[PDB]
Amino acid sequence: INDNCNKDNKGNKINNFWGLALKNYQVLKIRSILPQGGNYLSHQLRLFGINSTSCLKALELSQILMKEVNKDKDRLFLG
Amino acid sequence: KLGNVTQILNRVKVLFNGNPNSTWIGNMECESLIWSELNDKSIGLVHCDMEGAIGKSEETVLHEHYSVIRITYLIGDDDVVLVSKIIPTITPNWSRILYLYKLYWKDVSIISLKTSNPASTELYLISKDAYCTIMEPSEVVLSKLKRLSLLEENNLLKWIILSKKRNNEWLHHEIKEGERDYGVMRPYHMALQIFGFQINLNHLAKEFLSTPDLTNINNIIQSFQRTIKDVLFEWININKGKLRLLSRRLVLSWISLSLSTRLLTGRFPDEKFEHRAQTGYVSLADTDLESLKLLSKNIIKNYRECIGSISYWFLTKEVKILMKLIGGAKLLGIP
Repeated sequence: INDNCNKDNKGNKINNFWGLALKNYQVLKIRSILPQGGNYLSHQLRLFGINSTSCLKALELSQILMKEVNKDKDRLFLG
Repeated sequence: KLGNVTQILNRVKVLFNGNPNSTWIGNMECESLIWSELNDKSIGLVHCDMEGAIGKSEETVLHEHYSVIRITYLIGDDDVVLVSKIIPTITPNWSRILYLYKLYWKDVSIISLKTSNPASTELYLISKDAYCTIMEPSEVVLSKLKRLSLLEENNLLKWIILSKKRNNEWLHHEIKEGERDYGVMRPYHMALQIFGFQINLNHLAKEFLSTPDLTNINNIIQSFQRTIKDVLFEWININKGKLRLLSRRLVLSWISLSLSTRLLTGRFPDEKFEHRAQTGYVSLADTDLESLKLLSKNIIKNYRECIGSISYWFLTKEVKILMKLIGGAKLLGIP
């Protein structure tokens, strides 16, 4: 039932990607072409990580990775 | 957490021969080992999230990015996708990395995530199509690199600023909407919970505030009473280390009360506490003790008046923990 629920959320969240869908101003191309570091308001949404909370960014990049990455090959993670 | 439903623990292969120098991207041993074990398999995705250290210079960053490109060329088959993270800086000699990525790839996209920090220049590069044919030592490549044209650089700066501003606006709106809603979390939080991740509020409280539970308001109240009595007793009893430790303990007790009462009642005892936390420091004054009912006694307030207010500044590593705790309190407690 846990795997079924995971697949169910996967299937439902296609029209909207968990409310993290990208807009046109976020994606730019090189060929088709001041903030300060003392603020951390973004971390008030990092509530689902014990050792690393950077599992929310992967959920947003997942759209492009679905679009452009083959799902029948292996993956390598560096760093 | 899932109980190995998807057998994830049986599908992670670690590239390590026992030698520490074979794990760093810059070294040749890492490239040799990766090519040795991955030359006979098909790799469709190469994801490289750099450590993003500030100690390193620009030359080392360029060397590491070029090494990642070399690894992708060596082991990546056709239709391979490379995902990387970049941290541009104010120093004008920064676009050489963009020039390099444009040089070695044909379809390069740059993304500013709204889930990332909107106050920092952190961008993500995605590359798909291999362009070059000859791979050569790093020195000649790093000598070859140059800047880009000024017009495109200014266009990139303007686009980056606009994207950061809109991302910050979206962040503020999402925080406000989450704090308003009664008892339902945002859809991405639901997805993260489904995927097997855990809420870190209790853990962060346990090894940060040394408070086993935030819901139990009572024990936290008596804890703060004993803490303030003991810190005042020691303070008049008089060193620098003792003063710093006692001030820090009092700060942690005050933060524990604030988070607990925000979780239980729905409002912070001090209105300026959240803005000060955003700045990165927290202050406890005579007025704060005088504010709420029966937290202390008149002699305690008079003793505190001899010191007035205390203001403790944290490191960024602890500011992040404070932000996570405040977010959890606001997005998991009552409206």
